[PDB]
Amino acid sequence: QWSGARALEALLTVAGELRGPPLQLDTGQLLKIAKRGGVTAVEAVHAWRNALTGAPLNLTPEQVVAIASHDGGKQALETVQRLLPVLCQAHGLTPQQVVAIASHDGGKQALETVQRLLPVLCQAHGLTPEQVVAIASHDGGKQALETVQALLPVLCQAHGLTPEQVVAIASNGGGKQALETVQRLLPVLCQAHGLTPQQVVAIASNGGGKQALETVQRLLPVLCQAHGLTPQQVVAIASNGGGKQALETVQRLLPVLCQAHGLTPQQVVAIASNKGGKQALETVQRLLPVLCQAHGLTPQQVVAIASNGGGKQALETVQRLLPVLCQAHGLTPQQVVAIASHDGGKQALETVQRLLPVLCQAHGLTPEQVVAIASNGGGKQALETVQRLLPVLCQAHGLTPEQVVAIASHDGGKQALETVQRLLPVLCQAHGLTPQQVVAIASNGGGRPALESIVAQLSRPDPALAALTNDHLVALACLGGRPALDAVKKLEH
DNA sequence: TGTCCCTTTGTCTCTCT
DNA sequence: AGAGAGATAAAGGGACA
Repeated sequence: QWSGARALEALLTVAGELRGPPLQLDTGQLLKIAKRGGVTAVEAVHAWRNALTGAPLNLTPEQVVAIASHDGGKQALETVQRLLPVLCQAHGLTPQQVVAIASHDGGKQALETVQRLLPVLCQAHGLTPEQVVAIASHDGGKQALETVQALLPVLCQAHGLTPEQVVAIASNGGGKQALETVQRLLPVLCQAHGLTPQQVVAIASNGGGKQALETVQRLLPVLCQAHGLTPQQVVAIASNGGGKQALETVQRLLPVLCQAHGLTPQQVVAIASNKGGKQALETVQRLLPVLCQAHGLTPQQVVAIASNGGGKQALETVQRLLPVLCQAHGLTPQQVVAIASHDGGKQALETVQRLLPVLCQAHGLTPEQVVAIASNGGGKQALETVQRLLPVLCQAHGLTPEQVVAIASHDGGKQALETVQRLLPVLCQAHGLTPQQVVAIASNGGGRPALESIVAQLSRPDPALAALTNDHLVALACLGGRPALDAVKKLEH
């Protein structure tokens, strides 16, 4: 008999139980824990279900699931019930910060290292607890924290990095490797190739930071001679998430894409310059002719779709959905391209296919409005949030559908919609902003934190901003969101 | 296997002008 | 507004006890 059977059965017995109180998990959550934390994590969740749920710790099931669903999840759960009160009461962290540190493979190691090293990192090395938490909150967090403790001086003094730069490099999975590689390659990349430390930090500050730095060292000469690529272009390919894989793929596919399809090197660099850039390039090589036949999509339109994170996913999804969306839903090919040409284009496209009928029919939006909401990063999230929140926003808060669509139609649309739902009443009733002013603040990228900054100034006024009327603060918030408010405070004093 | 650490890819959100 | 940057996450491999 297949040896995995007894454990699978154990897994399923314990799982079915967790569907009960006090966690009541769903198949999705159960699968998630089983898939990364394994049977051991599922059993640990059950055994610890009562101790995590309410007082003392009072963790939500989502938080329990977030902690359990990683390699060593059982170890992280044990450690969180032990160290959460310590970290909150002895170092002044929030439960949310503790849970963030915990929710990665080896979370136990991260938690224990934060407990051990936070004081020396803050006192002796000058970091804030926020910076320590960010460093800790990735797989290998323990290694990154220990490497920051060891290398912070040499990186700032011998190599000229700011502590902020060191923190940014550390704050990725594989942070220890990136830090060590920067220490070794910074003078090589700067002195031999004329890169600024800023460009080096930009290359290093991503997962696979080590790999991207070594690949830039190895490939920069070859790429900047034989392929007429500029150093700026190579840095961009390396620093945008594509890392080592994107660089090696550009070396392979630049001449193929240029010669065979007439793409420009600028176009190839743009396709390369994202997470999964390698995947995007190879998919363009494969799919451009299939999409561009019959005067179908133009090359330019294909390049636009490809030129985002997950470009490969967007491309393949366009190929799948272009005909059904255009025919069955009446969208233009142009509109499909629009929807597809953002990070997560696949998700947005699939969500439009699914929700365009319902938003139009059940909520009285136009297809144009659905497309407008869909055509931003996180479009899927904004579409599903419009579906959920249109009746409460309109019926209870008095907003028009047009205003809801406008809030929804930016990156972070979901966040802006939820925040308006949350804060409209205190902003309007308690502080006399008009709904129109609230909608104006929220109808930009960064809508949510702009609203929260405003609410904060009205609820605990900082004298630094007290010379501005609500109307002026509203104008400021619309102009430049939370950062503009923060910037103005700095100006005051 | 369980746990830890690293790398790649994909998705979402905010900033910066 | 559209590029750049960072946050959050899934999932696979190396390593080792």
